[PDB]
Amino acid sequence: CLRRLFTRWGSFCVRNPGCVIFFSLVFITACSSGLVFVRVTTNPVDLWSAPSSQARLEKEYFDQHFGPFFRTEQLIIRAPLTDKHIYQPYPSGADVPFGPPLDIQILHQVLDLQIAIENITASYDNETVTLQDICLAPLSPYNTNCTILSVLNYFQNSHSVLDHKKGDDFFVYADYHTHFLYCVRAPASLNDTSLLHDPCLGTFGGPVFPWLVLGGYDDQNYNNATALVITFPVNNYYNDTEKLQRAQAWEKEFINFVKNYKNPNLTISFTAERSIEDELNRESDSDVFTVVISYAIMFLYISLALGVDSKVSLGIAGILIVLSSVACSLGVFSYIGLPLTLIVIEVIPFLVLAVGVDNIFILVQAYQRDERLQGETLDQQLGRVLGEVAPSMFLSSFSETVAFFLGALSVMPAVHTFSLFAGLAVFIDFLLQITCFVSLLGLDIKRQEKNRLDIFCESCLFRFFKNSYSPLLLKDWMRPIVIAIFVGVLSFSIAVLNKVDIGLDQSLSMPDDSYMVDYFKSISQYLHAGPPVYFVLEEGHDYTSSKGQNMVCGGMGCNNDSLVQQIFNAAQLDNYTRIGFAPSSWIDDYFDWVKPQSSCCRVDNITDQFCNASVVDPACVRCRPLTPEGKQRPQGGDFMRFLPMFLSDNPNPKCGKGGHAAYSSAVNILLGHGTRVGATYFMTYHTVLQTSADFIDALKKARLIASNVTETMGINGSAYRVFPYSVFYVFYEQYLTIIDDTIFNLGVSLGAIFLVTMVLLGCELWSAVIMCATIAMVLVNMFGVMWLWGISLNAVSLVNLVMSCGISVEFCSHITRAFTVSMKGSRVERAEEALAHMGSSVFSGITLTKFGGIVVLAFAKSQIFQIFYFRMYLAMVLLGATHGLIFLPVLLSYIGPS
Ligand SMILES: *[C@@H]1O[C@H](CO)[C@@H](O[C@@H]2O[C@H](CO)[C@@H](O[C@H]3O[C@H](CO)[C@@H](O)[C@H](O)[C@@H]3O)[C@H](O)[C@H]2NC(C)=O)[C@H](O)[C@H]1NC(C)=O
Ligand SMILES: *[C@@H]1O[C@H](CO)[C@@H](O[C@@H]2O[C@H](CO)[C@@H](O[C@H]3O[C@H](CO)[C@@H](O)[C@H](O)[C@@H]3O)[C@H](O)[C@H]2NC(C)=O)[C@H](O)[C@H]1NC(C)=O
Ligand SMILES: *[C@@H]1O[C@H](CO)[C@@H](O[C@@H]2O[C@H](CO)[C@@H](O)[C@H](O)[C@H]2NC(C)=O)[C@H](O)[C@H]1NC(C)=O
Ligand SMILES: *[C@@H]1O[C@H](CO)[C@@H](O)[C@H](O)[C@H]1NC(C)=O
Ligand SMILES: *[C@@H]1O[C@H](CO)[C@@H](O)[C@H](O)[C@H]1NC(C)=O
Ligand SMILES: *[C@@H]1O[C@H](CO)[C@@H](O)[C@H](O)[C@H]1NC(C)=O
Ligand SMILES: *[C@@H]1O[C@H](CO)[C@@H](O)[C@H](O)[C@H]1NC(C)=O
Ligand SMILES: *[C@@H]1O[C@H](CO)[C@@H](O)[C@H](O)[C@H]1NC(C)=O
Ligand SMILES: *[C@@H]1O[C@H](CO)[C@@H](O)[C@H](O)[C@H]1NC(C)=O
Ligand SMILES: *[C@@H]1O[C@H](CO)[C@@H](O)[C@H](O)[C@H]1NC(C)=O
Ligand SMILES: *[C@@H]1O[C@H](CO)[C@@H](O)[C@H](O)[C@H]1NC(C)=O
Repeated sequence: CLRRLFTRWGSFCVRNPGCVIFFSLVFITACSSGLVFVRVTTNPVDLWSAPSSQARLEKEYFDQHFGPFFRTEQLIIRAPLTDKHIYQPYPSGADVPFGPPLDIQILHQVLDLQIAIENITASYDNETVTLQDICLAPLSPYNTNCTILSVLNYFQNSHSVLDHKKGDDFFVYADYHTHFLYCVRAPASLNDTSLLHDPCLGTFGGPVFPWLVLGGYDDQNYNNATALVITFPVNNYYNDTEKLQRAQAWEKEFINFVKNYKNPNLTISFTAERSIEDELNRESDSDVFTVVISYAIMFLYISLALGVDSKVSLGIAGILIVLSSVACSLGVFSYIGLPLTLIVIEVIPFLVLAVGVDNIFILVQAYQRDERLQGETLDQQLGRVLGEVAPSMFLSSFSETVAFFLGALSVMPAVHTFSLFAGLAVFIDFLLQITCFVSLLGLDIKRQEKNRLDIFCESCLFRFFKNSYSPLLLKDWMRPIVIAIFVGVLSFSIAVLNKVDIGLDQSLSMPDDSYMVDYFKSISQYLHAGPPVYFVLEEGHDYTSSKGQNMVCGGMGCNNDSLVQQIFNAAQLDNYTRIGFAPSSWIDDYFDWVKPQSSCCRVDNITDQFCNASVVDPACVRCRPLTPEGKQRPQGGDFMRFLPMFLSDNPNPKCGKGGHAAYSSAVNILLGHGTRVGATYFMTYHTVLQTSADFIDALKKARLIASNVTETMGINGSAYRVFPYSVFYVFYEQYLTIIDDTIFNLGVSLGAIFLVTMVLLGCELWSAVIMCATIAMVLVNMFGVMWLWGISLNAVSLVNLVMSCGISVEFCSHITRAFTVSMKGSRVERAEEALAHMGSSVFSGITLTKFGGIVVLAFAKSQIFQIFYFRMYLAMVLLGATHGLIFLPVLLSYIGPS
């Protein structure tokens, strides 16, 4: 029935093209104003997760816990121009070798670099900002020393303390070797056992553990460390931009300072937590010219290869109609308020250009092959061609729009934002193609009929060769061979289906030969500990009874399966349960603080005030009596009576490290009638983690210790849990269920494609099943290609897969319709008619995107662009072409109905 409205509409547009072009331009500039209005695009690193996800919400809770995770400005450092040197102690019999950067002079130089960074000045708001302004100092205003995890903090970042040398002027009883080999064994002691009782604490960033500062060593022999680590953590507020961009300005200042540091005895490696965003922005800028020149080639082909009489202005007009559809959909979607990811900016114009050029060429070459008959007015020729061809363009474009508009049902944000734009852009494309471009075609027909230079204003060469191609490869000679080869290759891709990869390799996602590739190679080469993991026991636990404490605490007196104990046992088998070390426990150190034996806690005679551990007043008595009931862990109120005193005491040589030092932010204290210990974390670290697989494993198993511990706890219903949080849990959680999301997405596509292209084709089941079955072949073979060229299954590749099928509809759909409706007496005859009539046009929506999908590789060296976008575009152009224009005519010659 569509042929009546299509025909009288073609005659209407041919009649009065002014109304058509004018109105359609009111539409075009109407929607395209939202492009200039909102224009908002999203680039925050939240692009790889949907809100209200598991890891996303857990990130919220940890963002009330200790707030945001700090930004890490790190330096992996080493000395190439020094050798080992051996320490022979006096006089006890043993020997300890010392690695290359363990030489004292190299340590001195590293301290010079460290002090050079310690006062680095950046200017924000025409003001002054140092590292002291942005670093996180735990203690304030007492001891605002910046947290710096370097080995030199064993000597308090001071040369005069590094050059202690107990011993007469011949023998050495204790030098830096000794203090080092004692601190890396008890790095929270304030008194060395021998050397003038030097402290192993630091300019307090904290008790410096040797995994955060030493690398390349072996097996608890820290004395052979081949590369030191200097970690400046800096506060990283998420809900504030003044302080954030302050820290970022200082970070690029740091990056430039390290890029320009002359020291022939050192080989550095560095990273500020703004390095990856800045280096990705830098990365996707070298190949923009190459994309533009690709589009230049494609537009040129569209201008010349249509049909000094040719269709140049026509091709330019169709190009502008496609771009008007793109900017129209972008305009309306920005109007309503929609972020516009870069993936969309890359995938959308290629798609809308392929579909638009396909419909354009179908219509134009549909008129060119057509011969009028006697009294044919332009209404009754171009309305006839429009009624003859428009059902195919409408079938394809409509199935595509309904399969892309339906792709945005999933939760993955990239494919969401993409598929919306895809749907509306293809629909507006078809509308500006059936309304405006028809009245644009009749006018070039008039121009060519009046004989005025078509640049200044039978069946050509290829219809011949298609007519020669069909019978040779459609005879019963070839007819089985095609099913043989395509079913065989299909089975091959089914074989390498389960053996395909997942994730983004860190070093390849960077412009090779940046300052970041060296960092990744040298953290795989040296470092011994990954990003910290915080084990959050949510608010609501007791913490104030022997039962409640035995559920949580570790070591002596507490249960076998408590939180700390389970984290520690999992730290034993660190190469499986990705968790590296024992957990920094707040309650375990609190119990070793209020000890009546260790004089760390003393309260006044009546005033009940905490007594500074260095005080001297005979009125502070025991916080807990040494009565056998007293010399015990504080159950009940006494707990809350002394916990805030612990979370205030700063390090004292007559006591420990104090609670303010490390656990002041690790323990939330809610003053609600009258004191409680809600929402506390236990911190440890995360082994290696040098590939996407490693990250996924760490996520799985850390959450496994989570649910596992929460099981061993007496949970009243499900109130609170014990979840783990690291920096990366939000980004590598898509891969936790990408396959279920792939299967679904593509699946829904092949459903929509199946529904429309079956009801649109006269409720004919077999035409659909054959067509979208061939498209399923396209996608499975596409996964085989993914295996062969080694591309991954992330959000980008999945988006390009959905779009890949949506573009395969443009190959198989037109042929399927052209065969389904025809009155030839044979299956083979209708196959030749369909393939010759439509295949000659479809192979002009192919050659342009191939000749662009060649220059795409030509000048673009970005590994992500060359491996993902180029090889996939190529894969779906060649794969789709060969599956719609080679196999499908054979499968239809076999099972195509009559
Ligand atoms: C990394 O450091 C390890 C520190 O323990 C070290 O083991 C130690 O190796 C030295 C080698 O000089 C042994 O010193 C030995 O020197 C005399 C020289 O004749 C030998 O006869 C003896 O074996 C003597 O022990 C240390 O004794 C040894 N330390 C211990 C506790 O056994 C590793 O060899 C170092 N490895 C690397 C790759 O650097
Ligand atoms: C998990 O893997 C770790 C490395 O991936 C591994 O450390 C490596 O293994 C041991 C240290 O335990 C050292 O191998 C050493 O074995 C004996 C002592 O048991 C000594 O003769 C030598 O020190 C020998 O080299 C490796 O040097 C060490 N590698 C590095 C880079 O430090 C862990 O031990 C593994 N943990 C478990 C629980 O298996
Ligand atoms: C925080 O660090 C500074 C230096 O970074 C410490 O200053 C040192 O003070 C003691 C004197 O009592 C000596 O080690 C040196 O005179 C200083 N060292 C340097 C490098 O200047 C300061 O004491 C630290 N603050 C606390 C509370 O420990
Ligand atoms: C920064 O401070 C250090 C001492 O902490 C000093 O040696 C250096 O000259 C200072 N640099 C600038 C630019 O102020
Ligand atoms: C900052 O302000 C001062 C005077 O207020 C001016 O002299 C200086 O040029 C400003 N800084 C920059 C970078 O323009
Ligand atoms: C601990 O170190 C200090 C140095 O400040 C020293 O005075 C004190 O005697 C040391 N303690 C012991 C028990 O040696
Ligand atoms: C390290 O380099 C400095 C200057 O670059 C030089 O004075 C010193 O001698 C060097 N030390 C070694 C061990 O090469
Ligand atoms: C803790 O001890 C019990 C015996 O009381 C034992 O059965 C259980 O396996 C232990 N837990 C772990 C994690 O080994
Ligand atoms: C502290 O108070 C008690 C009250 O029983 C008193 O006996 C004691 O003398 C007081 N402390 C001093 C140093 O006087
Ligand atoms: C006790 O400690 C605080 C800070 O730790 C310090 O300011 C105070 O002076 C100390 N007590 C005395 C009596 O000095
Ligand atoms: C959790 O794993 C531990 C092994 O460490 C075991 O004691 C406990 O039974 C597990 N929880 C459940 C619900 O199986």
